[PDB]
Amino acid sequence: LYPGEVCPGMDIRNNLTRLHELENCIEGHLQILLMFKTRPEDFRDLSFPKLIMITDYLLLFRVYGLESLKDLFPNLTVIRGSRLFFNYALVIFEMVHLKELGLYNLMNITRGSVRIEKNNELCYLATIDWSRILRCWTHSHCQKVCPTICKSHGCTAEGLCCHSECLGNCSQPDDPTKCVACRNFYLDGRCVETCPPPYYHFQDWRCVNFSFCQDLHHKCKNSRRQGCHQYVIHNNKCIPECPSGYTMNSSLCTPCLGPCPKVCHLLEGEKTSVTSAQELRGCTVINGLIINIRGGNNLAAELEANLGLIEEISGYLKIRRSYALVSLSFFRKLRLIRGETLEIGNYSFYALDNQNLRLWDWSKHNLTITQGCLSEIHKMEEVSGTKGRQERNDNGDQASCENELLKFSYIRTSFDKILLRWEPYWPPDFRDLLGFMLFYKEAPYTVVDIDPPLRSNDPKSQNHPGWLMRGLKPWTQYAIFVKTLVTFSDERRTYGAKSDIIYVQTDATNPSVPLDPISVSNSSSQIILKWKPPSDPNGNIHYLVFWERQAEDSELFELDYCTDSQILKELEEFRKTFEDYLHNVVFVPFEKVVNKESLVISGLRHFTGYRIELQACNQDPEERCSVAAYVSARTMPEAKADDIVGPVTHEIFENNVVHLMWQEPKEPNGLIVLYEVSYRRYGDEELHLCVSRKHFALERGCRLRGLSPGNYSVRIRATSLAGNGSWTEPTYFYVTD
Amino acid sequence: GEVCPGMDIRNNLTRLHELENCSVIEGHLQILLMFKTRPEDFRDLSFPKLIMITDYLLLFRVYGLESLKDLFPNLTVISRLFFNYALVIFEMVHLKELGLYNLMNITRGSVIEKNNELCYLATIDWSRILDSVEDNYIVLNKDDNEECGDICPGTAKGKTNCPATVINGQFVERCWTHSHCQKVCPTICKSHGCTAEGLCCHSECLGNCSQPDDPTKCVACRNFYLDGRCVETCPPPYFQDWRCVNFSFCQDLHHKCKNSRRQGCHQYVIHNNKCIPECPSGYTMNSSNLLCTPCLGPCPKVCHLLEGEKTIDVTSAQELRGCTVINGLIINIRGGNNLAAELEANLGLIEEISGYLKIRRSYALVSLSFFRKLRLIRGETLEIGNYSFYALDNQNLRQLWDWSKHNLTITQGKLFFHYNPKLCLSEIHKMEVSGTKGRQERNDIALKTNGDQASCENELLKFSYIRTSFDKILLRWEPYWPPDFRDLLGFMLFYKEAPYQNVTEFDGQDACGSNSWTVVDIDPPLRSNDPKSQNHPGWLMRGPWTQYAIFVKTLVTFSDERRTYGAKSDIIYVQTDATNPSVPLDPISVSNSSSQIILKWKPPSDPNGNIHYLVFWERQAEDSELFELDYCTDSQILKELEESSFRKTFEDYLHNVVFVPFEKVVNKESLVISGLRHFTGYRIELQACNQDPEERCSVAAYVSARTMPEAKADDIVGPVTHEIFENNVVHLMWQEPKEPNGLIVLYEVSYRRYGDEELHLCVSRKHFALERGCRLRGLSPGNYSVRIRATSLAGNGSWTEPTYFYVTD
Amino acid sequence: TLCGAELVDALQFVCGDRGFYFNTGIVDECCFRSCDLRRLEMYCAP
Amino acid sequence: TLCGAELVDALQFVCGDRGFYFNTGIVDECCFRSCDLRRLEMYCAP
Amino acid sequence: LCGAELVDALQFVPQTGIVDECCFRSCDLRRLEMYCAP
Amino acid sequence: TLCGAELVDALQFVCGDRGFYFNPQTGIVDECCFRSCDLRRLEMYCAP
Repeated sequence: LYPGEVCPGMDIRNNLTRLHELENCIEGHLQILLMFKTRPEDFRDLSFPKLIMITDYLLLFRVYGLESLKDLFPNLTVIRGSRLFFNYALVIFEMVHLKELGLYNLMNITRGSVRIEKNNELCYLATIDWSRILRCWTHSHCQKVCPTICKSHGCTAEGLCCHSECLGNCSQPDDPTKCVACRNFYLDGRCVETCPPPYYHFQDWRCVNFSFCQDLHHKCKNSRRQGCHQYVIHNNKCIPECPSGYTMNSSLCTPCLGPCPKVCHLLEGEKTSVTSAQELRGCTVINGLIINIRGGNNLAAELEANLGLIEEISGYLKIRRSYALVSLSFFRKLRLIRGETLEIGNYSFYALDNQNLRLWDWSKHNLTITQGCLSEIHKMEEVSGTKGRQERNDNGDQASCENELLKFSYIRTSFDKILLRWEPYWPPDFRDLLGFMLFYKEAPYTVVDIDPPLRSNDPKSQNHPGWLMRGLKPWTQYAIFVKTLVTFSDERRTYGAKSDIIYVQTDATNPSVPLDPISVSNSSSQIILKWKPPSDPNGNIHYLVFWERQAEDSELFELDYCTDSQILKELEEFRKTFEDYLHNVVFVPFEKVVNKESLVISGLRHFTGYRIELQACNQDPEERCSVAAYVSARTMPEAKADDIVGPVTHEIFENNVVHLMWQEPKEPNGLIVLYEVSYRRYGDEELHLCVSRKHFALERGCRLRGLSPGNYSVRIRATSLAGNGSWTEPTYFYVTD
Repeated sequence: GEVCPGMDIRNNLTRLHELENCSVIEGHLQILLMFKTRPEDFRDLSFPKLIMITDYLLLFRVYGLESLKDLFPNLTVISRLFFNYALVIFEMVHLKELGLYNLMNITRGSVIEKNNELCYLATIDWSRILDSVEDNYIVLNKDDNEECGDICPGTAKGKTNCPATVINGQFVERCWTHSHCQKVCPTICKSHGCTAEGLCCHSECLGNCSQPDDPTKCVACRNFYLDGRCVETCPPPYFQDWRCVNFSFCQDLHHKCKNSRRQGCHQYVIHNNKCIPECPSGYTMNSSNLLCTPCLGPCPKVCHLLEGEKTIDVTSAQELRGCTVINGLIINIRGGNNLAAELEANLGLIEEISGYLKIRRSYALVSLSFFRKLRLIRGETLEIGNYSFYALDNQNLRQLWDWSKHNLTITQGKLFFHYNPKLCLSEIHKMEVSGTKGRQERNDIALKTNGDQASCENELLKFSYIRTSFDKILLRWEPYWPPDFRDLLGFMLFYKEAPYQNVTEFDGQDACGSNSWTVVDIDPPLRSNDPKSQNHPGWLMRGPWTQYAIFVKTLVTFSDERRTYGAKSDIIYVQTDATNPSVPLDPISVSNSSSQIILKWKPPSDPNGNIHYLVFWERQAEDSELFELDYCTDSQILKELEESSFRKTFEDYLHNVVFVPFEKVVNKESLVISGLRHFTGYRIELQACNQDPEERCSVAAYVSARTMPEAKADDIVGPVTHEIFENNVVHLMWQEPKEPNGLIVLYEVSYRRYGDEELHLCVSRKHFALERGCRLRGLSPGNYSVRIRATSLAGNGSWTEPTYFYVTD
Repeated sequence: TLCGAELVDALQFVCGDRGFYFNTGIVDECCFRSCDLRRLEMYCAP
Repeated sequence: TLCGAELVDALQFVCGDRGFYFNTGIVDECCFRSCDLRRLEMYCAP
Repeated sequence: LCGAELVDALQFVPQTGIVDECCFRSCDLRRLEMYCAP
Repeated sequence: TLCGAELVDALQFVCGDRGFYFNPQTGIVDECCFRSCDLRRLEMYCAP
């Protein structure tokens, strides 16, 4: 349930005078800024227990005095993050006094991230985990990591999972009404999946009938000086603005007759935050674009959901310092840059110092330019067409390069090395060959430079150039190709040759030991051995397990207890100008488990140790099984093993002598070490005696001497490694005066 | 003999016969393309007349020939070089040995490529025949892969018939063709040993000779040679070098080409007592006696190149050498070797370049100022893009023309600075005095790729405090905050042990992690708002009398619109204070007389620096038992800079979203200590004391020595007193030696009856003391003669006078 | 120039009890170029 | 079209016992662009 | 003399209040100045 | 005793498709020029 009232987001700086507005209530974010001229005293008489759900982000910055947010937000549950703060939905910074979090009822972050840093007072950072949210909170609170059986719905104190439409927590489990937070959407008194028609969707969390947005629309119509938003209904969703292809009759988003792309004339005409990609998400005409995504984080994918709808940019595109980029394919729907503005040097496209940009797959791309490896430069030069209309003045690994399809006369791959041979493409003057460069890297989904082989005349055998690639995982597929290097000529075009990329998967090898095995004795005769599918086996993949009985310790049977060198090398090779210049002068029990990681080993004794060998096997005629790992386990002991059957026999002699004989347990808990004999006189206290195995063997029982006259009762208990057996039947006897 | 002008020889052998009659070549000698001729054609032809090569000697792809032993058995010495080498023997098929044993000196030039059978290549020590081996480089050949049985003469018989020399840490015998051997060994009587037969060679005469003192007996000559013997300078009456030739000799040389028209010979002239091929700059000829003279016609020496561009990969320069003007230049020298001393030796005379300068892929040289009096690049011909200067792929430059004094002018053209990884951008901004800042266009620089590994830091830090009082040093310096206080990401302290003040920025570096430099990184210090006190960052050494050197660098992440340049501190030398010495290095004391002990020791190198030695001597007491015993990576740098920029941008973002008795000896390690007993032991303590106001000694080394005894000091003087009793008891008493050798331990008493044999008895010290002498019992009646000898620890004494005693019957 | 953690102190010196006004970048006028007193005091609440 | 030593390996095949002519060079002629038998005949002694 | 030089540097610039810090983090001279200034 | 080229040819003949890894003279060429060679060592001289 939602037991409270909504409030649009706010920021508060001055003192602790305005924060009291949050006693009763968010449609947004809460910012607590510049709280520098107060003391811990003002914060300590304030709380906000009603807050149960906030949408976008939560920020506290430059707040002096507060020791912790414990008792600030004692009931808040989840942040969705329809908007985000620089990839982040939660930022608290420069807290000279915040010592711990106190956000124990926190459950989920739907989108974005969290940024907490630079607090000379904050602690408890290592005891909180962000995997569950997008271990403890304080010295008074602990993380409520709900089990995966509850997924994202939430769990209760007894462990019962929340309702499917419940998210994170629930005032009563399995009740969409009693949800603390809805999984997807909310109706007036019940969390719901997808907003029954009448209540269209609202900020991906609410179901609202016409009244909500309608009111909002009237507020916007009556507002001529505030940047509110005119929400419209379409696709059963009330949305801040209709997407491209739909228009307004001012009487629901209706499809447009003529093409109506959605233009975005951003201010200042030049813009460099996933927040920014979040505004321009859904644009089609950027009426004015940069890429400075730093950090190296994989973000363009999310930007793919933002820039997958753009069509034409009315200004230059620059990919500058884009240390994080991987491609430019995310301009899937961009069509043609508008010749509206350029850059210095007329670089309407300006690439610079990228760091992981593995461009479009132009086998299908038809992107067009209006104004403004070399392989791809030539691909753009002909295919995209930066030729003719523009003059000239238009260094790294990989970089798919160009030349002319070639081939490979021989490929070999068995375990980790690949033999590659090919026809030598001798250029029109095969002295042009500086040397072949073989290219190869890992292809789950590396150069070498080869001096040109000593050419022999005739079409006879030449010992064709080739190389051995030295690096593969024994199961991973790899991509390999060759592109040559021919010396450029003054009046003779010579690009050389390139080979088509070939994919090669080397054959599997023997596997390796499985990961994280446990040998937990689930029963007195069963042991569950578990493991994990290892990543080391380097090959395809059952698992093979043996178990062997282990004898007990012998000592227990008798113990008594009673960088320039590279350029030097590439420049020295005298071998290319000395000869060339002088040419100008000379011529003037076991089990295998398939696709599973658990095995219930049976046929085991109650208190006998087992040494278990385990390995992996990638096939079932000769075993290539993996390395053997040996663990030790012990099954659960049984109390009936050490029990003694029948009473205890005894003989009496007149000289205060009692001989005692009893039956040894037939199948004890491994081995019995001693026996305990307890005797108590009639009306007196108890006395105990220990009889070891050696003592029992030598005395043929037990001898009691010095017994006082009168009645006595005796019992016997046997002691084993696991513990002690059941006491024998009491036996009465008499000692003569 | 005749001075035959230079010549070239090809597939046929008949033309070679022209070399029989001439003893000197007025130019260059080439033998090439000897394709389908056989060894029988060459082994029957010899040219011992030829003595001189002035320009270059070369053999290439000659088939059938085996060596130059018979071809030039008397080619003695090799002006216009071939490439870099006087003997260029390239791509030989059947040749095996060099054979130019008489070829002794090539002061200008050097000497083997792709000869699959030519061996005995690196066995010749070229340091003397040629000036600088820095130009010499042996490459792929037969001897490139070691498969030769290099057996030198006499080595089979075990006789050192030929000299042996040491290079690169290995000392081995050297020989030319296993029948003859080296012609370059002693220089100024360095190695020699035998040379011709058994004697060294003096300085003026070069390698090999029959007698050092006599220049005539010296076959070779180092500097000059009169007709008969070497001379320290060529006398007035009487060559291109190493020799002296009369005035008419040069007159005949000049007249030879005056009357003969050959393309390749040279009008040899005289100047400065020398028979130089051509007159120097500003000098002309007017026939007469053919002496080069100046005139009021001052004209520069101009090289008129046929090829257009003398593409410089050392004879390119040499053909350019002597020219104060070049009427046509590109430099592509590699290897990393400093041949530049040669280059200025040749190009230093260049004062004008009609064409343009291009410097591509250059790796060998290190500085550009070797164009000492360039002063002009006319640039009549230019590169594509109209570049009067062109620099590209320049992977070893460090310094351009130091414009502090240079006043170069460019007639026309532009400049080209691309991929200048080790070039300082300050130098590029320094060329803009040249007058090249304005003119028509401006295409001179490639910004980003200039200064990649090296750079040009502008700001110096005023180093403040240093403390080296012990085996550790504290360093305190000024703290520097850039305009953005974040922009300084630390301090790159650089230091390395510098024995001498010749330290520069790099001092070499190894890719295997064996870098000479020592580098540490200091995080920037905390700061306060008030500039009154700044916690100056410091550092401390990890472990002294050697000299140490320190120079500080910063670390700043660059920004597009920021002027960030980092900071630097100069190299500074500091040394520690005094440390404790080490023990005298393994001393030993041996008694050099009955009353002296000589001690010797060594200077311990554990302490290094200014060095007295203290020598204590103390007696050792004698053994007690002797008195009682009975004797009878950029991959992470790009990361770190990226996250640093990211942190600064995030913080400024958050702000933009939040706002609006002893003896001592000095330096000598031997001593004699006197006044000692004959047979006692003295323990000597050695203290090496590296300081002399309170002298600081080290721990001590304990040695000892026992003086030699004197056996005759144990002799007993006088006879032995004797008494006789009626019970056949004879008592004997003697005298203890005054100065026994250590301690007397026993006496030997020998007695013999008249006409009978001898008998001996031992009386120990205990026996002597107990009996107060020696008593003999049971002696038979008659006359007896007895003598007594003393014995000490050192040895035995001498017998006393005989004593006669009678026993009554 | 004042850059970074100076500003939080710097602005307080010009803002004080008045707080800070709300409802190019600031670091640009403060870090990139020299910032006088006027721009600092403008950011405070009037 | 030849390389290095192979260039003279066939050039002598081009030349033979004819000898070699003696007394934008061959680098521009037989190194970058294709070199055919007719032009190698010119270097051979006529 | 290792500990000797250690103490030397300390004073110029040994209990559990600084041994734990020296074990947890690396060496710094600002460390030796800030734990001697008071 | 065998020369370098002959030794490489023999090891290639023994190996087949394993290629050749010449072994820098301290390797197989030194031992062959001094002692004998067998088929139980070439596993280290094969082309990787």
